[PDB]
Amino acid sequence: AKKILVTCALPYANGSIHLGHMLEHIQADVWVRYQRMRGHEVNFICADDAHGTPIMLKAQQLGITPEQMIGEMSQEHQTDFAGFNISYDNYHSTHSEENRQLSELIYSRLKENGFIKNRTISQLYDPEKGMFLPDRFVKGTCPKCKSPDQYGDNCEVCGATYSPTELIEPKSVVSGATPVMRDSEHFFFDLPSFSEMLQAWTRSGALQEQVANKMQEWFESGLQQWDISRDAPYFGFEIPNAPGKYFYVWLDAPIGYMGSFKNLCDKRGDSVSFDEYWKKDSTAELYHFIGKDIVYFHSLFWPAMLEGSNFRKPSNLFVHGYVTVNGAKMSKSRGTFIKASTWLNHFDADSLRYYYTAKLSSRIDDIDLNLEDFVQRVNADIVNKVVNLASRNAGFINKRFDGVLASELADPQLYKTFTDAAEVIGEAWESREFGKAVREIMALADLANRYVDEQAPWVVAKQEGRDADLQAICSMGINLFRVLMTYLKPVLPKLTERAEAFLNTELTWDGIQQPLLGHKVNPFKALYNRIDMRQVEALVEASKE
Amino acid sequence: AKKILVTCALPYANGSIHLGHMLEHIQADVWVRYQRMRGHEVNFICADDAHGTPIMLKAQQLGITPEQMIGEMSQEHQTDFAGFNISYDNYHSTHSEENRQLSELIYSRLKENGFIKNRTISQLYDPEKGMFLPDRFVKGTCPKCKSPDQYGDNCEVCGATYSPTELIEPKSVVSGATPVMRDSEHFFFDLPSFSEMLQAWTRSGALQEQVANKMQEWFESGLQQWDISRDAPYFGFEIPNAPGKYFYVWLDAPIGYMGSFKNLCDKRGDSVSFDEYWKKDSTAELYHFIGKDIVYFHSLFWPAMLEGSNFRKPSNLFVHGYVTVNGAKMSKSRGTFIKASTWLNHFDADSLRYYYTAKLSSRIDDIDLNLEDFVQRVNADIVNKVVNLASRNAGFINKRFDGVLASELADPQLYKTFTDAAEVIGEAWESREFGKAVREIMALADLANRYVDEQAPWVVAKQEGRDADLQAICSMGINLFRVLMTYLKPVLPKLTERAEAFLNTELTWDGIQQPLLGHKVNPFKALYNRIDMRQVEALVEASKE
Ligand code: MET
Ligand code: MET
Ligand SMILES: [Zn+2]
Ligand SMILES: [Zn+2]
Repeated sequence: AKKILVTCALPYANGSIHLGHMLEHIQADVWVRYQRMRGHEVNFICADDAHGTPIMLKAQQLGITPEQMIGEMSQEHQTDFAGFNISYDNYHSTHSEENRQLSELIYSRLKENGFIKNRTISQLYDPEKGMFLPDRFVKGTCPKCKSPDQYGDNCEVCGATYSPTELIEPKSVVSGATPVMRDSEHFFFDLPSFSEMLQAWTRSGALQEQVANKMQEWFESGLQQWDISRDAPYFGFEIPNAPGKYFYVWLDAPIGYMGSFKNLCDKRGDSVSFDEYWKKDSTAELYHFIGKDIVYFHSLFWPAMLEGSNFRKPSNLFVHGYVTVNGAKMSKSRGTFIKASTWLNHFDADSLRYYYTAKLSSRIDDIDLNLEDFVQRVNADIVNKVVNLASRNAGFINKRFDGVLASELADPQLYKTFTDAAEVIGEAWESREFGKAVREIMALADLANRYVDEQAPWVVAKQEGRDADLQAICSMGINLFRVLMTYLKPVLPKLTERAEAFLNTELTWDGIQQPLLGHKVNPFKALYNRIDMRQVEALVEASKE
Repeated sequence: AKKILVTCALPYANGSIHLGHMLEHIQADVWVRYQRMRGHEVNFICADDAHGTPIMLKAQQLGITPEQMIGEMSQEHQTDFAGFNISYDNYHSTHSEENRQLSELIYSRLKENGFIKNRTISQLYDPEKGMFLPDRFVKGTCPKCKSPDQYGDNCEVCGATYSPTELIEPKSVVSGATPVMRDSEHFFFDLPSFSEMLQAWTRSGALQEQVANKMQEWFESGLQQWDISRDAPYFGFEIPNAPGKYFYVWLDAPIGYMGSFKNLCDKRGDSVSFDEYWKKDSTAELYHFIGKDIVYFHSLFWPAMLEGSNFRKPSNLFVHGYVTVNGAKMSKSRGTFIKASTWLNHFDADSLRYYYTAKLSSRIDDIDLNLEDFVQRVNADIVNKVVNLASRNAGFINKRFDGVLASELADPQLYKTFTDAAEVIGEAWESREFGKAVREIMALADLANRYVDEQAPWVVAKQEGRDADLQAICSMGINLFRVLMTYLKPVLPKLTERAEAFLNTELTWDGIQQPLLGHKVNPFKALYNRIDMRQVEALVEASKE
């Protein structure tokens, strides 16, 4: 029924995808896949965030154009996300003509509407390289404890914090020259002019309660004008009419969501859907899945930019917490800082997808990848509860009954119990209460396994003229599997494909109301194998390096 | 992909085909034709129901063998159905060796399995003719109001109902002798032994909800043993080992479905498909299209007979309501009791096929042939919405562009809108929501006609060096027609043939994904003409007689 546009945050082009990213893209993909199952028109959009000083400097160090470097990271990123079956409809780039034209448009509209201010500021500058320095590119000795080689606004030996202008004997991280303070004109977005609009939006009840609470802290501290320009030398979009000035990365980044959607419409030759989704009167829904470190940009600057440039604002923001491994922030030294590519050398995508999904909820809370629990959970739930219903029953059907399932359900009441749960489960996928959905699905799997145990096919199989009873029991367990794999289809796309090939049918949400009767099933290899702690040790060792 | 066996009810051999029959055979044929379009192996089976007392007596009155009479009605019936392009794979007879052998088989299996009981009953008998009389062949004076010449169990002057044994001064309709009560041994099928099986089948959710509800009324009233024998003199199959006893027509009639399929396999030299479709372990589907007056036989007696004789049961029953003309039951006196042969003297088959299809749905509801609406609908939808797309555009292509269609689509987006609707439309044909399918198809036809109107070919045609624009517009309307005629191909077989000859291509469901480009089309007579109320008055007058 509805038209929905969903995004994940745009990953920086200067680093590889890691499990932190993966939590977000998996969360979003499960939700998107469920929405497609319910018949909605869904557009899942992402892109690399490819601008900024860090990127410019990285390319220079490497001796290649920033364009070449971002082109390489974009392919690396898309290869990893494809390996996790993240079902984007379009994956584009913030460094694109669509994003350029939209950034220029929104800025001009903001400026014509009075929201752009000019003010001179003073910042540390490298006279040798000939560039202003962001804080992280200034180093020197801490003014408090006199420890040398400290970077930016804080000291990693005494913990003091200070403006980098307080550093003793400051040095440019780029060239080693001594930086000096230099004036520069900057352009500022007048966020404060949207305060009332944003406060109303905050109290709507749409946003998560935790996000709303955070926003009240930000209004209390006081909204400020936002510096949205950077001087040359920069890798980004040049500001119209302002030679040597560029849009700050964060101004163009969220416009990249629009740019990626415009690109998809344009490649499809679709001249109507861009305005249908982004004009102020849209009836389409717009959702952004993001992490808690970037909520300020998506909940205050972004909606204000859209309002101020006559576009619709987000229908909701869906925020998730950080990932932890073994309970702690990811650690390079313990080998728990794991890239997405490295993960796929050791385990399949489905396992991590399942694990994260079993833990996620509609709140913001850190999600822990406990590696010991990961093995125990995947083996218990996937191999032993869900896939077991197929693996314990298929052999008999294929060997004794020519792959044909019985003509009637052995236990129609039990089947109805399973199809009756569809409403609560789909409501849980829809409300992002993933943990709740998995708990309902696994309680059904426990009932189906109890059913099989109470019928004892391993006993019926060796007894007298009980061929009919065997076929009935085994068909019954295979239909329960059909239903469970339907509920899990958003979570486990490749196991789902294997189950559809076995069952000789695509799984649709409504399809569970018609059990498979007098139906041929195919033989199969092994639908899902067990994993073990040896594999996890290998993963951790590979990541240590 | 699948193997599907479809039937319509077997028409009695003692009456000509009328519009009531035609509603059913058209419904079924549209569904069958759609299933063939999707690549399934389909077997559409029917036959005449040729046994029973009414038939025996009719033949006697006529002075010809019952075999001669049924042979004549069979040809009349097949001629009418062929005139409506009802695409049977086989049209056989209940009076056939295949049906005899199968009836004898099923009865013996039922009897060996304990389902056949013997009981003596008493019935009115004609001592002069020497035959038991069914209720309709007894006449006399109503015991309540004393009105003479009343037939059977009810009085057409005071409305009373009674057993014909209550009639005053009873007379045989056959000879005029006074009937007397006489005993006779009869054979009974033990329906009640299948009650639990039938209740489970009822609650499966397969059957239409309205049918399920009706079945609960029947279980509530209580299933009874079914008298399946008739004494001699009879026109039917004699019961093995029971001289002078015959199977009741209704016992052998549905076995006729099997007999017709066996006949088709045997004529094809196919020794495997009979068992592949009728054995208990079949993976083929079996569907019976029937009317609501015969649901008791198809939903209770039939599946019980098949179970009891070790054959598979129906996959589903598809039930339709009655036909009405001008809102009322068909009336001989108003000339609304219309034979199929008479219809074809006045109108083509396609028109009635379209009209019924636009009204049908997946429920049981009477279908009204409103004659005024019939004219208005066929002219509006067939002539003016669908055929118009071809008739308004072909002339230009043939006269100015040598019958050649443009090398590209003028409006690729609009075309994609049409090919994107294929899923919902095919789902509507498949679910028997015919009315919904036609509504989607006509909404597309409205869009295609709007397209042509917005391009105004009648204006472009008279202007400057706009030959290219004209060819583009006209080719575009002809491709939209291609797509619409594809969706309607199950409904309008002869218009479809005319459209394929014009387009120089067979229409296939997948074929719409490749528009006709740089392609030669042929000239045409007139694809479909308008009809008018004068024709309907003629039809009504002819039927009055
Ligand atoms: C428009 S979302 C940009 C997100 C940013 N690249 C980061 O990874 O935090
Ligand atoms: C096996 S269906 C028989 C139908 C019956 N001849 C009637 O027309 O009602
Ligand atoms: Zn310090
Ligand atoms: Zn009376």
